[PDB]
Amino acid sequence: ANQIIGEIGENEVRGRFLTLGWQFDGRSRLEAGIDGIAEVMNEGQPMARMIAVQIKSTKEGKYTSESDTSFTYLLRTQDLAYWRGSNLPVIVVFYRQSDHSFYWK
Amino acid sequence: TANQIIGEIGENEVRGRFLTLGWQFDGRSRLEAGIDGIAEVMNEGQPMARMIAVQIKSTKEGKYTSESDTSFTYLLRTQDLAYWRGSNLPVIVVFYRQSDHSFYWKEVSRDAGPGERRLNIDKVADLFNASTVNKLAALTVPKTGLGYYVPPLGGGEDALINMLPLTLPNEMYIASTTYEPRKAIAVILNGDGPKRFDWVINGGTFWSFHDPRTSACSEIVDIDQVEAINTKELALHDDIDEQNRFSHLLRQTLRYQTDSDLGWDKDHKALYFRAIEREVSRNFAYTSSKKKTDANVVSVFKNSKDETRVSFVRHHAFSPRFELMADQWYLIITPTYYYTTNGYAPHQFAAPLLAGKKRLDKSAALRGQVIMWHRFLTQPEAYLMFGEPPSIHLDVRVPEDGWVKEK
Amino acid sequence: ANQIIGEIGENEVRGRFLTLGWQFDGRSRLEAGIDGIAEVMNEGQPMARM
Amino acid sequence: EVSRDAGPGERRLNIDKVADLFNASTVNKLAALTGEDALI
Amino acid sequence: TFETRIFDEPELEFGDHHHHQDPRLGLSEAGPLQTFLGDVIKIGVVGNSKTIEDTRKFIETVSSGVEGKGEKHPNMHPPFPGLGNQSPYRCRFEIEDGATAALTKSKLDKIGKEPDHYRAVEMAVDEIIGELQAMDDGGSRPDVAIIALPVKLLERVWNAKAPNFRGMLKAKAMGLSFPIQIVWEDVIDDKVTIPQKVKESSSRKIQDIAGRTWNLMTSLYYKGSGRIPWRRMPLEGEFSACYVGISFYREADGQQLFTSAAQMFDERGRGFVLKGRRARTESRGRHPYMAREDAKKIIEDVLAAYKLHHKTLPARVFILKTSRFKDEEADGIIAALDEAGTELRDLVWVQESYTARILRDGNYPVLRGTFVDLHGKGLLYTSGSMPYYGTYPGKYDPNPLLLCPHHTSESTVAQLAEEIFSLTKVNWNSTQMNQRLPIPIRAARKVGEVLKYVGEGEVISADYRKYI
Amino acid sequence: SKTIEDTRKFIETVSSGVEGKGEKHPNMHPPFPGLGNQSPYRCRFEIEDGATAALTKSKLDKIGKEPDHYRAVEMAVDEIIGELQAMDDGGSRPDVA
Amino acid sequence: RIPWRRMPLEGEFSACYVGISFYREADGQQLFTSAAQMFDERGRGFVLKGRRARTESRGRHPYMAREDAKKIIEDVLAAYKLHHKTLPARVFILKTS
Amino acid sequence: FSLTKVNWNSTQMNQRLPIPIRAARKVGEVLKYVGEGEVISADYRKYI
RNA sequence: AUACUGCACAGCUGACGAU
DNA sequence: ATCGTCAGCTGTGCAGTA
DNA sequence: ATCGTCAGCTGTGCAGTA
Ligand SMILES: [Mg+2]
Ligand SMILES: [Mg+2]
Repeated sequence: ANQIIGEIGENEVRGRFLTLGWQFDGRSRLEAGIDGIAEVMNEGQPMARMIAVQIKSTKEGKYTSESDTSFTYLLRTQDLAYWRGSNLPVIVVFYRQSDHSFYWK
Repeated sequence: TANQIIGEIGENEVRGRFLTLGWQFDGRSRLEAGIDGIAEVMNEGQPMARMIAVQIKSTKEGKYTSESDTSFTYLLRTQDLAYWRGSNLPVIVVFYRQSDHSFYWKEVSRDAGPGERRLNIDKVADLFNASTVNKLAALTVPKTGLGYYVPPLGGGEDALINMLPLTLPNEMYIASTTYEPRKAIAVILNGDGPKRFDWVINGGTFWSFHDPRTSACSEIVDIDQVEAINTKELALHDDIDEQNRFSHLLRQTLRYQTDSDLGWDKDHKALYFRAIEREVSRNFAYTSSKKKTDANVVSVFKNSKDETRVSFVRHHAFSPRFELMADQWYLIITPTYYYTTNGYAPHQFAAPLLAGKKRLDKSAALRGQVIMWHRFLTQPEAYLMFGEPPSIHLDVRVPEDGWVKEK
Repeated sequence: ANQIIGEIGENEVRGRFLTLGWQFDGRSRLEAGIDGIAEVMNEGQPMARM
Repeated sequence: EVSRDAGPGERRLNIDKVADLFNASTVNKLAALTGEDALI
Repeated sequence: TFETRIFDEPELEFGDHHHHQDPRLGLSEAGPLQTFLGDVIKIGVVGNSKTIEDTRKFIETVSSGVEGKGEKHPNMHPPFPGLGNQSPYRCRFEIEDGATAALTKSKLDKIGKEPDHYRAVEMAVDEIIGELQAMDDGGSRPDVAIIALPVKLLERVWNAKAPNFRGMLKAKAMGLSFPIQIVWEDVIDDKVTIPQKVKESSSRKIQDIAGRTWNLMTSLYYKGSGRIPWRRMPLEGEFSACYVGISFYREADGQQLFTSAAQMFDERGRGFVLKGRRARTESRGRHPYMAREDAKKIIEDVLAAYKLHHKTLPARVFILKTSRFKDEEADGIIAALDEAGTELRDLVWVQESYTARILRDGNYPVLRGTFVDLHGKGLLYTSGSMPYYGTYPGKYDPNPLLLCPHHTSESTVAQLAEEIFSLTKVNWNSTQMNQRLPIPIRAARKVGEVLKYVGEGEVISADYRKYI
Repeated sequence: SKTIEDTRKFIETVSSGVEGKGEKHPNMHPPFPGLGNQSPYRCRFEIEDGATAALTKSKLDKIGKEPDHYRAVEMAVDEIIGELQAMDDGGSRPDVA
Repeated sequence: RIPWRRMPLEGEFSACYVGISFYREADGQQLFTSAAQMFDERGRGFVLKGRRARTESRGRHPYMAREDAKKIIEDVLAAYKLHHKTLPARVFILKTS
Repeated sequence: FSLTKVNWNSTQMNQRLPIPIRAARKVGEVLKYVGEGEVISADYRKYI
């Protein structure tokens, strides 16, 4: 059940991304950590070269210490050391099933 | 450009619409131009090894060929039809609308049958969504049907229940009585003023909810003061005969105090709708807001050819019972008809008249009958206040959305 | 490295399928047992056989 | 390949190394589915 | 709000350990649970010369694939596969040339003058049993018997104008090796303008020529071979249980009332056993309620019949009775139980009405098995809409049978509801799916309906093959 | 029996997230996140069917009939201990009872 | 969890298998008795276990007496009846003496 | 003869003694050095 | 009477109490 | 002792096969 | 084996979860 919510969250986050362009590949099933590679569209032509994006989807339910204005997320230092040693910026998003709260960090 | 990108975002959104009820849409390379990835039907964590071939067109924005909210008289080509018939898997047609992000599918296969020009009548009730998904399950299984089938595809729908909860009044009144019931009916019948009969008398005491000097006189009751007891202390130790006496109390309460006072049948049970005048129609449209008012209550049915003779007139009837289901009451309904030839003289052939419509087809009006009957009774003192039955939740639905309606 | 050998085995199976000109397209890891879909063509005859 | 005959399934598939090859020879086979005397 | 559960449809065991919820499909796909050694069944027949011959052509013609009522909805009336090389029973059935009975046409008009009807049923059934005994005396014994009655011999024995039929002739036939099977000519002939008794109508419309042969043959196969068609499966963790059910039948005229009972349990290998009891069930009272003695006797009998076969004692006892569970006999039941030593106990009562009539949103009625717990009284819908069929077999107002367990029982009501839902289509009569009243009370009704007029001598055969 | 069914229902309900008490003092009542991917244990609990002890009503009736206070609690404790010991000796050993 | 077990036949009665064997005391010349009490589970399993007791010596003989043989069978029957909720129909005893 | 290869300490089919005799002998071998007053377990894994 | 479904109708049962 | 209230409990006939 | 003085440590139970 929780395995399909991540796939549908990735699919609809990509649909939001492909909404205004933002060419997203996703990954295969061999991936670990970082999700697929995306770019930025410029009025109909991929002017942007490359960037990295990671999906993070959760079910219905509020986050930690979420009271109508904010919430908090904690990052594992293995993942932080993974992204710090890289050659591309990364972005982190959140869930989509309460009222489609696609956020960027 | 425009069309290719809007088509690929359309297939992304219908992949999501596949994914929102299971239905793992596994894609493929685009090297066929007319079939998308293969969908696999799934049932709540268990794949069912059933696959459907999908194909998706580009987009639909604004009005188009005979576009409407319900009709949508759109016609497709004929070159693609053979291309959509030279296949083994059931290929389904998919379109996408950006106005409300909806998805069009109203055709699967016809087995080499040129049905007009591929009419796509959509949004009559619902498009490819959570509702009516068993129309997609019964596709690879043909009408031959040796042993294979498909279970209902999850869903989850609410449903009503037919007992109305009751909120009884606060007080109850008892007194001493040294009389007989045959004297009581005599003084009720031969008395002068108006009278009611919302009381009962047991062998030892009194049992009512009225004054020491009632509106229906005070001869049967004693000269002593009646005693005021709250209704929350009533027969809760033993002796279900006391529950029977409370049942007769509430029986006379419902019999001699109702809305638009009716007659009380003894053929089926309890009450039934009367006739306002000598053999006339009886509709009484009423509603509890929403958008639909009541349709019918009592109609007059005539002979087929002998126009000068009336066949019969039928009314609606039900019978409440007495159940203290965990210290909370419930009035239980049974919608039935009662037949007469004039509205007052009882019918001598009422047995096969209950059948017919009970025999012809499915229910198709029992929900409406339950709704109008629960709204009918919820409208000096009334001595009663009624409520609303609960709606229970089920994990399963009938696949009649994917089936064929009765003709 | 079980995922590595599974992925290279799937790719080589697809390569041997396709070097004879036979379509084969894999699926995601949300399945259980159905590792892919194959449709057959010979000299450009791709009927919708599954 | 596994059949669809009536009854139980057919486990324990035995595979030879002569006619089960995935070369160009066996391409169209799966495309047709549509006593003794002793002493003491 | 009210709590509820749903149940998936239980399967039925068949040959090759095969489990399926559709007994026609399971029989046609994996054969019977216990196959027969020889491929022969010999069937007797009583009738005039016209019924024997077209019975022979019926037996011949059903062996080539008589199809159903229609192509639409192909699964309530499935195609009969025949009696050759693909049979559901894997055996052949035939009429031997030593059971070809006929009836005299001489003793009619003075019966038609009608001085008395009780003497008429007496002489007719005495002649029938005399012929059957004369058939069983010789070396042409059949496994079953067809007692297809002559039309004038029936029309003037049922509506003879207080008679009784279909079971009194069995009640004076517990002495023959073959268990009889009365078949009215309605499908055997399938053309005659049969009357409709009281209402002067055309005929009784029955069905097409697939399901009739299906369930008739199934009943004939069980009654003839002695092997059993189906049973429900045990579960990996199930204990040992016996099912007893009690019905409350009337007198031969209806002043006193007596209580009938049934019994069933599993087998040591792969089987199922369903018996009655070869004893009288006299009243010792007039009001329709149990006694200590009868309940203790039936409990001791089911315990003895289980220990005779399994060499152990069951871990569970299940009782389904149609009246209140009071301590005047519950003391005897409980005392007999710990006299034996059975640990799990259940005591369930039925027939409480006007309790719940739950509806749904749409057009069709509720599904098959929507169970609700009404704070102790569990109501379940043994009938309803039914998804593998694709249709709704039924007219209107499906009755939700409920379970009122006695407070002595050790289980929850939902578990017992699931267990009884697994115990609906297990009786060996017909192939119909919907069975509201469970088998332990169904068989009790089926034995009491022949015990209500004769128990005076000729003790019953508890093999159940003369009860369907 | 009823305790076992309510225990299974309790586990099934609390595995799917639990709401907070209210907005008044939110840190006093934080919501339980359930045993999903947001679980604060990185493991999940399951109740295998191969070992589950249902207590018969005859023994509970005998427990509720003894007038002596000491030996009734002692025999209830010992019976439970014997059920758990036979649970442990077999091949259906649980992690926690 | 057990790796494999023998296939039970169809139609056989329920039974429990008890071995018997003996051993020495590693300093003096005596003999004990010790054994296992295996049987079949209610589901799909096999129960192979010893007993939580040590028999006394009672002479230098590889034969027991009529005071612990009854106790051993009583323990086997109690261990079977606690799990299957009924007594078995057959008892199989294997001995080296 | 059916109760021969149930012994889980080995994997050969060349087994002579049946399982209960082997289990009893191994149980006795481990039980030889246990003093009085100690804890003995019914678990078979403590003996093989 | 292949059965098993509802409907309609009829009879019977027990739980309380009298001028 | 039959009339009311309330709960069963057990017998007989039609139809339509979706 | 009792009675005032002071100084402190375990059982047993009820509200209230602010
Ligand atoms: Mg070792
Ligand atoms: Mg029959």
